[PDB]
Amino acid sequence: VRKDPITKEWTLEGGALVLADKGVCLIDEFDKMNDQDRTSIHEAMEQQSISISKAGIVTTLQARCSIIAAANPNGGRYNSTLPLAQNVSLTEPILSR
Amino acid sequence: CIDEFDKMDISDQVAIHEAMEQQTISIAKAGIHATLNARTSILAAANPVGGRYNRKLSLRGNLNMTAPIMSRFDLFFVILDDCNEKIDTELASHIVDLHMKRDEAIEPPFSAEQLRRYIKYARTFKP
Amino acid sequence: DVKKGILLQLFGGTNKTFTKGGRYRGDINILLCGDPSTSKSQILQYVHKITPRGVYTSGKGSSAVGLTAYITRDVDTKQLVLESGALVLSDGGVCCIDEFDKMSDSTRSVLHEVMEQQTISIAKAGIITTLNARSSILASANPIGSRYNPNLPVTENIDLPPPLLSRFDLVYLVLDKVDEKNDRELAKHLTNLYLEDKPEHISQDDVLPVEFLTMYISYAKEHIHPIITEAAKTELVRAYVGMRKATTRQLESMIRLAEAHAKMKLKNVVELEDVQEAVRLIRSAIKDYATMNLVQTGKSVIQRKLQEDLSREIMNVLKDQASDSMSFNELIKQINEHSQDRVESSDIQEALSRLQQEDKVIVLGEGVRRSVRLNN
Amino acid sequence: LVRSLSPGDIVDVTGIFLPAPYTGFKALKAGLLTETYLEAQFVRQTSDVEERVMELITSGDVYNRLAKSIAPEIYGNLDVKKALLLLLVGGVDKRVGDGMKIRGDINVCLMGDPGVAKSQLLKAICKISPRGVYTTGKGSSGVGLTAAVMKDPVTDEMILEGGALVLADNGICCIDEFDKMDESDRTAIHEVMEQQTISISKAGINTTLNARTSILAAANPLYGRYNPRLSPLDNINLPAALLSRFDILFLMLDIPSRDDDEKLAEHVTYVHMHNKQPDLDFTPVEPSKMREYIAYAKTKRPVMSEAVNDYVVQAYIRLRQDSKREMDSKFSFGQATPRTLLGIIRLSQALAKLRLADMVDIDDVEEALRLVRVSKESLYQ
Repeated sequence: VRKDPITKEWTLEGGALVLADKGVCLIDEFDKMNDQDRTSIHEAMEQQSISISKAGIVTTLQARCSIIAAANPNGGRYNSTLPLAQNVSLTEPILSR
Repeated sequence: CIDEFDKMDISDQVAIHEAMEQQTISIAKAGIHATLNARTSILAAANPVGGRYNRKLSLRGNLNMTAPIMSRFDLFFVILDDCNEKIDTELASHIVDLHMKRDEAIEPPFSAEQLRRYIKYARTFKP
Repeated sequence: DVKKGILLQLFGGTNKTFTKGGRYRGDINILLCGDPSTSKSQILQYVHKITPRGVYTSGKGSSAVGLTAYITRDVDTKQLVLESGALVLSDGGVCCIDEFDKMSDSTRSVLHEVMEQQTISIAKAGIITTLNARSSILASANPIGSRYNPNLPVTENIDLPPPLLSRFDLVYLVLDKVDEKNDRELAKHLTNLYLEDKPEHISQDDVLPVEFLTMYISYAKEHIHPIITEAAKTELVRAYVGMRKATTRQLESMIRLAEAHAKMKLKNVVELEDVQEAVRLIRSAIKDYATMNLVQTGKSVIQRKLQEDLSREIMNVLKDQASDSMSFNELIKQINEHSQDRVESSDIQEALSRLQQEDKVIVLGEGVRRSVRLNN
Repeated sequence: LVRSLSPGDIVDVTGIFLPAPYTGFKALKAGLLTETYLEAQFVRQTSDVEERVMELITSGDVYNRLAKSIAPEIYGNLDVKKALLLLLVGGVDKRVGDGMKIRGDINVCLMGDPGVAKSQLLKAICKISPRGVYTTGKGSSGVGLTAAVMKDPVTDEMILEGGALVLADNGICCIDEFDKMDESDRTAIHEVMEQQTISISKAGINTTLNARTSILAAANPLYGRYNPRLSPLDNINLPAALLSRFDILFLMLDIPSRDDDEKLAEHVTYVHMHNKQPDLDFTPVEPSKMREYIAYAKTKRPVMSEAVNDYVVQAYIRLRQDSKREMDSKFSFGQATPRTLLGIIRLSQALAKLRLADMVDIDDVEEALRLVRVSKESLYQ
């Protein structure tokens, strides 16, 4: 929730998830995702609900979206015979999700 | 014709996306959220990493920067300069004459205005 | 030779519109550096004095905008009014730039446009346009030293982008050998006046024109249009050949410049002669280069050398590891160990990063640098 | 009569003094006042006194005597004072034949902190010096030094009202908190080291004023004080570009010393204890008659011996030579740039004028040197 373009009353907006609640969340290049987001992702995947405490407003939206993700094996197509978790960047805890 | 994409540093790679994508122009300053499609040819450029690094070094990563947007590029002509002082001489002459204000008979096999006109023609055809 | 190269800058080049475009004008951009108090200021003073359209500016007293398009509120009519910044004004004549090395990075972004284009395109704000400003560039700089110090890469020792560097037409480098034996003489000159306190007999006895100069300059400007014909061509080439044996622009320079020389002496065609000194003058910064570079350092033995040994070792410790990973530590260890060309563990870290990121290497951990697999 | 006038002018004006009706806040006026005005019709911009000088002269040692006689109020630092003397004296400038001029004047830096009451000196000079002006950084605004074009009354209109430099020009200008003056100030000053030069292109000002002032700079070292572990120019915040301009940088640093501190302590006890500090025996010079003798000396315009010229040269080579032989840091500042030379030239040129000279004897030179070596190198203690 942030100040709108210049002057209007300050509008609380969702990430794609709450938007896609019960819909579907389509994203790619998580390797390209800032941890700032990454926490959000883990949070939803875990709780399936998005809590928001700022500024004054404190809530939890419920995003029911299913996760669909395209990603880039770190560098080379097949990074390694090494397990994919090795063969790719993203964190296994998230991955197990 | 975007010179020195290098000076993009890290901000334009963001741009390449829509650019390479729909050339949609996504704008929300929140004044509005508006995607402006575009279609524009890419006449593009950058320097190699260390000067002309490309010789032993692999182009990819000898070019470096464009990350995936790299993958968005259909063609590439690598330019390196080795003197055939034959050739060196050649261009040398070429230049010189050019530098000589006159007389340059540098004239295109086809007339240029004629060209642009023709260009109009070629667009018309749809192979 | 300074005073000379300048003099040419006064006579500089000749404008050529081609059929259309063309328009190399006569422009020549000279830069000069050295130990400070060189009078390096004083000159800019003199030229600025002479130059009808010239303007003198300080580094950092500046940014890319003040040179153009203030677009201020007129406020006389309570209007907004487009105000030519410094450069548009300076179109014609020359520009006097203090503290070039010190200019804001935002600033001088301007320059590349100017220098190359010789014009300026402002799409900004209410009106989008490309305005032409054609003017000569005289820039002053202080090596970091501020004495650039012996050896070093000079090209380093000057700081600046080696490209933007390369852009400047005339690269003048000033230095002091402590001719004893000079200081004496200089001190005689200097020590004069003295007498007279009321300004009199500055350089006497020596022959010099005064205002006749100004006029002469004017006329020569107006009435002269030199053309080099064929003569120059051959030697001219052989020169720049020896040079690259360096850049084309060097040639280009040589062209415009010599054109000033024969412009002086009122030659409508060039002697193949007078190109000699024309080269020589370039050979001066080179003769000032005695006592591009970036790449040179950066090739093995510099960076190619660097990464080469790097990979080499990586391969080695792999082999000796039964192919297991090389450690960050052992890496750093053998790499400073074979000692010689001094691979600093930071530099090590950097090049390593390069190969890995180049997928010329594949490795990881905090204090754990495993090995690579270069697939590329 | 229009256009004849310029700011920072000392002029005798002749005009009939005429009122024009005005008052303050309406609730503020009994009536009628006049608020008045002035009108301008016309503008005008060594006999037995040599005796008064001769009192000083005949005593001799006028350089040291007077040296002492400057601000005797403070204990110590006869060297700096001696400098201040020449600072007050100046000379001889020059013009080049075309001609270009060369100042012509002294530029003094006073380093060190906190104490010295270093300012106290500045107060002194600005007091004694006619056309001296005491200022501080935040302090005197840039527009304090610069002139605004602002209408003036009675006559008309859009008046360039100058300050500081323009105000005190042909006479010294005193700067305090010199570190705190920020930047725009720093620029201008950097420029006015061209002497005779201030230029305002802003808006309704195309004019370039001539400032003849002399400059005295009091600043505190980078906090807190002169880290000896900090190199020179490390402990010193300022750019050499300006430092290059500064002719005399007196760096005043304090290492406590039992013995002398006794001495100074006594001075300070005697006065206040006495209003009069100097006793047994020093005759300090009345800044009045002092100023007189100064006037008389200022007339001299000495000329240099070729020999002094030569020694000067040799020494100068020695100077640049050792200065660079120093090479990297500590120590320093190098390089003894020509301006070092030129400066010393003006310096001896002044010392001579204390002799009233025209001779410019080599001793005056060697003195200027001793002074020079003296200014810095205090870093070694």
